[PDB]
Amino acid sequence: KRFGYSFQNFDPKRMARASARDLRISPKLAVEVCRELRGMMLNDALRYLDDVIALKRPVPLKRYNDSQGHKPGKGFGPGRYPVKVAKAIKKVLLNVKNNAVQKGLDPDKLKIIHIAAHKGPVLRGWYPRAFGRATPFNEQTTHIEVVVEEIR
Amino acid sequence: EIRIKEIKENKLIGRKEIYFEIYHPGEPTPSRKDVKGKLVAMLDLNPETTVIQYIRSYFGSYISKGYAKAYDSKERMLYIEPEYILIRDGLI
Amino acid sequence: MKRTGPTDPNLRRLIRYLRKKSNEYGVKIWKDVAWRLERPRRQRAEVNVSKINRYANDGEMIVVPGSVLGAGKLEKKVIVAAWKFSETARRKIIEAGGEAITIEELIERNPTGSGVRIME
Amino acid sequence: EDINKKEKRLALMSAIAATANYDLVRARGHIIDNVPQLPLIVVDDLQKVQK
Amino acid sequence: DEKEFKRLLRVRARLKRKKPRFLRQEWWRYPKFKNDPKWRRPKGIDSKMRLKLKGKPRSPSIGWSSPKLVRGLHPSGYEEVLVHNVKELEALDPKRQAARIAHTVGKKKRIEIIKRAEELGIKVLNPR
RNA sequence: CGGCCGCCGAGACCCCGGCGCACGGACCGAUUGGUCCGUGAUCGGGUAGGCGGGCGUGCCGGUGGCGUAGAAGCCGGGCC
RNA sequence: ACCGAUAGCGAACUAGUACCGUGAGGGAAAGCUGAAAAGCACCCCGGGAGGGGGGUGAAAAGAGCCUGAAACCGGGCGGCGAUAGGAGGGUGCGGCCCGAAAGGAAUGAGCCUCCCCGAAGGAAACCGCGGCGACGCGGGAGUACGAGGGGAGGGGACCGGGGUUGCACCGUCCGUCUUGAAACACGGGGCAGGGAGUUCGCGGCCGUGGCGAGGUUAAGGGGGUUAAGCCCCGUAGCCGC
RNA sequence: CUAAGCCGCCCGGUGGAUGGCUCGGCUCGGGGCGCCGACGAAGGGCGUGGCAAGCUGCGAUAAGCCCCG
Repeated sequence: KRFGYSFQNFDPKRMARASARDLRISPKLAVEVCRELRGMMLNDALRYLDDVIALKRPVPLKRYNDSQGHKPGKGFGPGRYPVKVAKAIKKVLLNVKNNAVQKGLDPDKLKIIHIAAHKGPVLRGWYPRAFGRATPFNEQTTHIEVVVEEIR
Repeated sequence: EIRIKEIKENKLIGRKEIYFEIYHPGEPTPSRKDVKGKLVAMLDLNPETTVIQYIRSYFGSYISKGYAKAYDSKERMLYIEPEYILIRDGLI
Repeated sequence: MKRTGPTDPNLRRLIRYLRKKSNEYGVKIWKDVAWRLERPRRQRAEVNVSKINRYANDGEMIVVPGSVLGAGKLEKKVIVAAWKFSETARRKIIEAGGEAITIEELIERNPTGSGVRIME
Repeated sequence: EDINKKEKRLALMSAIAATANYDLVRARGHIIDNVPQLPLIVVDDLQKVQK
Repeated sequence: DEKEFKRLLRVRARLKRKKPRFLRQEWWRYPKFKNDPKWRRPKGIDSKMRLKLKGKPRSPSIGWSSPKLVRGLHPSGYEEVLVHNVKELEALDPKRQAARIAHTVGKKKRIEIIKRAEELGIKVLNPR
């Protein structure tokens, strides 16, 4: 209600949606994790996030990867383990699963057909520096939106 | 090419006022005597009891707006219409 | 700057009528008077009854493309036509025995303009 | 803005004259379909009506 | 003449198809210009468009003007007249003028305008 | 090096169509003008600068109007 | 005939307030829900913040509240996309894609066939001749063709326009001083708002209008008016003769 | 059904331009009104509300007390 979804073809009979606003996590890492999770099944995405939190599986970086070391295995390449972002997105996914279940859809047939992360409001702060200079020290927040659909 | 948009009768004065448009693409503004003759011939007017109040050309348009009057009688003409218009139209 | 010409619609109509009458009768006096009236306002011709008396003969038709002023003394009987007449000039012309008429009246009386003298 | 007294008088006279022109009155926009004549002269009894 | 009218209409159509869009120099480079596409005369000392170098956008000139006979006419050949009510609609010439209803006119008045135009035989460019 | 032959090559030159400008002419406008015709091999680049016309914005005096059957504003398109 | 929240007083608001300097003193930013709070009862999830349903309202306009532009960021769609070089564009067209309305169009589109006229320009087959040769000359012939201007028949839904990209050729950004700017000369991260020939006095000149050997009032006075608008007077003075 | 990347449209976020509104400013011919204080002024400090911090108003009678209209 307060915030809208970028998905245009929402169908309440077959789809469910959830969101989280003003998350104190990195929007860039949220974007990377959402790009990895797009197009996946809900249970598979939950297992992916669990592995990332447990540090058993790196998330590749395709856009924001400066000064990032490579990882063992094929396709790496820069990668890391955004545990905080993974936890927040896991909470959002659990919420969307609850919404789908309350609607009446089978949780085992849900595919993530839409997932996105946006930059939200910036919480401003300052940090003192040398030669009497006050310099910005800001927190960037993230909005997460997810829409899942029941496949037949 | 004359198309009369409006003809109105004034009994309180005793005249017919005609508002018309002349459509002359590629031709100069028609002369007053030509417009009078064409109007009189077409509308069956009395040539000695009618004047052309004005003919106006507006920028790059080939349609000129004309206003003319036709009084009931020469008495009404001399009573209402003034001296300079009478000299210009040559009815005096 | 550009010359905007006379602002008076009556004067503009008179100039157009003068040109039309000159074309109709095949004479140059009316066109000459038209351009003389069309000359800039700050240079418009001003003529005095003294000059009219000096250079006019009895019973002559005079046309002034401007204003006629009444400084001096008039003795001849002259028919003077001008755009503007001062009150003193008109009184003096009438007393001398001429007529103070307009250019339209002069054209109506003498359409060919034969024998008319232009004075500035 | 200054205006000469004689020029103002001439303008007033011209406006008074133009008041009695049928073509100008109609072209301005006034409705004179039922007006008997122009200029419209009425008796002096009109000056005493206060209702 | 109808033949000359049609020929000049074709000439204007070809000329305005060939005419380019005159735009300010470096209009594509900045959003402040790309969002407001206009033409401004280049006046710099070293401006290539001002110097009229080949390989650069052209500049408007008096030669691009349409033929005088059909200048400003609707592509259909009629002359557009902006109409706001039935009184303005009824003053048109049905043979050679077309009516364009003002964008501000509401549906209630537009219905009456369209009906009057249909029963008078006047073409309407934007019938609702 | 001494000559020749044929081709290719500009916005130059020639031709058709259109625009404007300068000058002259006819006709027509209730404040600078408007339509049309005639001549231009002897009009059409342009910095400083001079001159003429036109487009756009706020408000006032008039005049003619639109709008909850949807004004201003904003976004993407069609036409001139 | 002043401004309309970067404007107007610095302050439309808890403004000479917050705040800076030991001190004289200096001094901001900040307006708007809706007609009515009717300001979301109840259910699922979450530690919470909140999320999803469901309600109120003509419209969420949801208090982070009228409209919500540009820059910027994320996703979806169309086009290109890992052997290709130029300031990111210009001319023409091709590939892919969009194409209801406002442009044309079933009173006929792209397209196919045929006929007539035609400016400047303008071939060749073939025949005869000149030249060592490239080749040229006379006929063909001012013919075929030619910008454009007209007509007839067939078919029956596109054409104009737009986004991206490809190919051929061309193209070393914008403003500025300078003889000379792509410059290894200066000002140039992006966007939105603001931003620079104004007023008075004197004088020269021009466009127009009034009166005219005269022209004109100043301060001020009377009438009338909601009013400072409007009407009449006012010769002191100034210029000219 | 090419990874990053580039341009265009749509949706969403961030931001607060534009538009509309105005109990506030600015400028004015005219009209009105122009000094307070040792009978203690102006300017300040501190208090004062049931829940009361700021502004405003009041002064231990403290967002107030009494009397005619």
